[PDB]
Amino acid sequence: AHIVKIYDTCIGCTQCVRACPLDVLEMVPWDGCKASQMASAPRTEDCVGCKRCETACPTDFLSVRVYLGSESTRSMGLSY
Amino acid sequence: DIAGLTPCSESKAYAKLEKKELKTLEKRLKQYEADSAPAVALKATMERTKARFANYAKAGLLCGNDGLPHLIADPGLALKYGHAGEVFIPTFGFLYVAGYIGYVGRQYLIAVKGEAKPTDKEIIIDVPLATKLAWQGAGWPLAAVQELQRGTLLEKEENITVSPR
Amino acid sequence: MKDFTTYLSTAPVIATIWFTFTAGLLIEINRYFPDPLVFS
Amino acid sequence: AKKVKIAVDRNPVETSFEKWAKPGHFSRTLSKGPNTTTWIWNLHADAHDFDSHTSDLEEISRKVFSA
Amino acid sequence: EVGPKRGSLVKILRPESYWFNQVGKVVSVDQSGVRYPVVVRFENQNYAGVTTNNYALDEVVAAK
Amino acid sequence: GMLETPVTSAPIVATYLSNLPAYRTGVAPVLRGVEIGLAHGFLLAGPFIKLGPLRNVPETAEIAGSLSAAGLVLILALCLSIYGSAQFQSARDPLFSADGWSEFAAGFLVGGEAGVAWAYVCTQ
Amino acid sequence: PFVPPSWAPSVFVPLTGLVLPAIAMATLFVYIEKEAP
Amino acid sequence: WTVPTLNPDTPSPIFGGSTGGLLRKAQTEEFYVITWEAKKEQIFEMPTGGAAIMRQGPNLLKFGKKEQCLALTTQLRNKFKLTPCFYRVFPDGKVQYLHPADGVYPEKVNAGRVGANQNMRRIGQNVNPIKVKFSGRMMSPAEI
Ligand code: CLA
Ligand code: CLA
Ligand code: CLA
Ligand code: SF4
Ligand code: SF4
Repeated sequence: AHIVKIYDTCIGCTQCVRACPLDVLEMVPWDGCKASQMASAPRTEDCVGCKRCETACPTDFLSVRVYLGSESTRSMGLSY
Repeated sequence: DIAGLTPCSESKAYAKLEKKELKTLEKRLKQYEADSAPAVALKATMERTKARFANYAKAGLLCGNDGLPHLIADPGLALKYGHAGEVFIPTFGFLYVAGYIGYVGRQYLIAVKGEAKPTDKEIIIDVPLATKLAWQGAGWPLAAVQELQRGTLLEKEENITVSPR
Repeated sequence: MKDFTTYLSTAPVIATIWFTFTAGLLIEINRYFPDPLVFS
Repeated sequence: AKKVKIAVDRNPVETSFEKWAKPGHFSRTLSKGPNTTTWIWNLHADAHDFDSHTSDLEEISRKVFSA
Repeated sequence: EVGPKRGSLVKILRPESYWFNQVGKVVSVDQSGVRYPVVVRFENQNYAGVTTNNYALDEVVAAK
Repeated sequence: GMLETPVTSAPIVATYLSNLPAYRTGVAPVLRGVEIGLAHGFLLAGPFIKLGPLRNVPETAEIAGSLSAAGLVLILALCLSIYGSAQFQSARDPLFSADGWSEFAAGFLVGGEAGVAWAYVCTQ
Repeated sequence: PFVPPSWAPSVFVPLTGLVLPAIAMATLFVYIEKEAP
Repeated sequence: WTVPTLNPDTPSPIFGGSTGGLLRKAQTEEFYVITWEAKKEQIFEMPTGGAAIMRQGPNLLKFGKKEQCLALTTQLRNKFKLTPCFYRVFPDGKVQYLHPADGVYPEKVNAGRVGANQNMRRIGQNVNPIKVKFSGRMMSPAEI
């Protein structure tokens, strides 16, 4: 399973959640930004490591980071 | 002479080389007419070949056992034995032109940084400004040194972005 | 005509003229001073 | 039974050097001008990709015919 | 009443920022006590094409 | 579902496969091993004899080729055995089990070598 | 005393080139495929 | 909102079939089922290749991996404006429901969700790799 971390520079644009092609991320309430919402990664066991979320994050440096880790059938994206 | 070399004017191999090149040209000549277009061109080549070998010998170059000119790069050996024109003098000839080109480009780049849209002044050149800076670059060594002494040549370390370390 | 002269000021057009000029100067120098090897 | 006939439009475009002085005019993305050197390569890469400049088939066909 | 004035120029001090040691224009400063209220705009885009970013009060200093 | 096709789904093809030793259930794995081994073993001798390095020798060609076919059957028998060890470590057919495959590999060796020997007898 | 027999290559070359590799590959293939208890 | 229950007898779209469908994995490890309601019969594109006609009313499809189900979900939602949901089905007969986990699509913030894998710091405030060395396994400074 890969590791996905959300850092406190998130502005709650939701672009990472929309970009993710496996519904790994979601938005949750927060008080640390104007949007009052923060990205969350509750389902990292389904993450494949495409890093589409990082491509979509506007903040600099990124507020969502993916660290490729142990491989499995789900993370290796196999249908066989 | 220097490093065992000998003047090309006194080199046996150097003289033999000239005959070989002229002999090759002469062989092709005798298959044409006296004043045909090919014959005139070949004769012109032979004249340049003879002139070239006279000029290199007259220049006082050094030839090796190969009978080909060799150049001296040490400034001390060059000025000692009058070989300054091979490498030493051309060294300062190139740097003047190289600094000229670089200094002119740097002046233009600074000039447009003040404009509203510097990027559009780089793809689309401001020719009137470029020509103005092109002529003023002849004195770049003087202008370049004065910038160095006044401390405006280099940026401050605090105004340059660097990666985490 | 202002726009046309602006087109001639674009980078590819300037480079073509500049290198055409620069190359021509070098070619002409070697035409009148053939085989330069030493300043002399 | 649409008849086969000659069909044209008169003076569709104006002949001017204005756009010769505005690189990238054909594309919305590149029309804003360069900020990085990547813009320069994108200009030449997409110059003849008519199908991506406009979604109008008629405009695409007319460019192909004259090209 | 918190942070630099709108439209003023500030120098960025975040080492992990693309614009570290570079000058940008302040667009707005949030007064809601958020973590990174200061918004700065830059004339040169970063590797992702972005030209704006949010910074904390202590990560930005006035030009010079 | 899967793309239907006469090759994948035809009556004549299905019946032919169902009669092959591999798919003929109800037969002891050892017996299926012998039946499969004999067929492959008999064929395996052909190419070695005709195209081997000693093919042009009058009488040594038959012996050398068949002896090499016997060797290849021995190597194949090892491949069958270790495959069963790796695959079956912990279903309808007895063959696909640790006990069944071990018998299957043993039968293949006995049948295969018999087929190679039987092929040699045909020549001489 | 040291000199090996003149037939040593005939035995050792096939042994180390065809036999031991076969056992080594079989040993390694079984080992990697083996499942933990 | 309550967790929907899958109906295995739901009709499936009109599709001839292809070679890009389920493999032996579906029979041994798991597969995925996506269901949705269709306002009218329409042609859509199968993520496995080809075109299929969705019947009016409920529709059901089976796919080999999760990404295929969520790829079809994006098509149906964005273009045809439908609202699909899919499950994970195991060979033992168990059915697991997901997307939407709580009934609301993750793009929209919803109360009751608990933040996960959230670090209350920036990327630049992680410790150096030397400080997480010999921790029993390869560990990034972001993990701690
Ligand atoms: C790139 C490095 C380099 C090297 C390896 C040499 C090597 C040499 N140089 Mg040259 N030289 C160089 C750069 C170099 N030079 C530069 C940049 C300049 C200034 C433009 C000179 C100016 C120069 C002069 C004026 C003379 C030499 C001479 C020499 C020779 C002996 C002395 C010497 O320099 O010893 C090794 C070199 C170095 C340690 C580097 C510095 C050398 C200084 C600049 C010159 C030393 C001259 C020396 C005191 C002369 C004493 C008399 C000599 C007959 C023994 C030797 C072949 C002498 C010569 O012609 O000998 C036949 C000589 O008269 N050089
Ligand atoms: C594919 C390429 C190829 C081919 C066709 C051959 C062919 C041959 N090689 Mg050469 N060789 C090759 C590549 C090849 N070699 C390479 C790359 C090397 C370097 C490593 C060598 C090194 C080499 C050596 C050192 C020697 C040969 C020798 C031979 C001969 C005997 C081989 C043998 O015993 O096969 C045995 C064959 C089989 C066990 C079966 C072959 C495959 C069968 C026919 C498939 C049939 C399938 C069937 C049609 C399917 C039916 C399906 C249906 C029932 C549904 C033969 C002429 C030997 C010789 O003496 O040559 C004169 C020899 O000493 N080769
Ligand atoms: C060091 C490794 C090695 C060795 C010792 C050999 C040895 C041999 N190879 Mg080569 N080969 C090798 C590596 C090796 N190979 C590799 C790596 C490749 C792939 C690149 C090949 C590919 C290759 C081909 C394609 C061919 C050979 C063939 C041969 C034979 C050539 C001489 C001959 O006329 O035999 C004649 C052979 C005999 C008279 C019979 C010898 C004994 C047989 C093969 C086995 C007997 C087993 C026995 C009955 C029961 C098990 C006993 C055991 C448990 C002790 C010989 C058996 C040729 C051949 O004839 O192969 C069969 C041939 O066509 N080899
Ligand atoms: S991680 Fe990036 S893309 Fe996702 S909500 Fe935060 S700022 Fe937006
Ligand atoms: S790496 Fe890919 S699968 Fe993982 S969270 Fe990012 S976008 Fe989703």
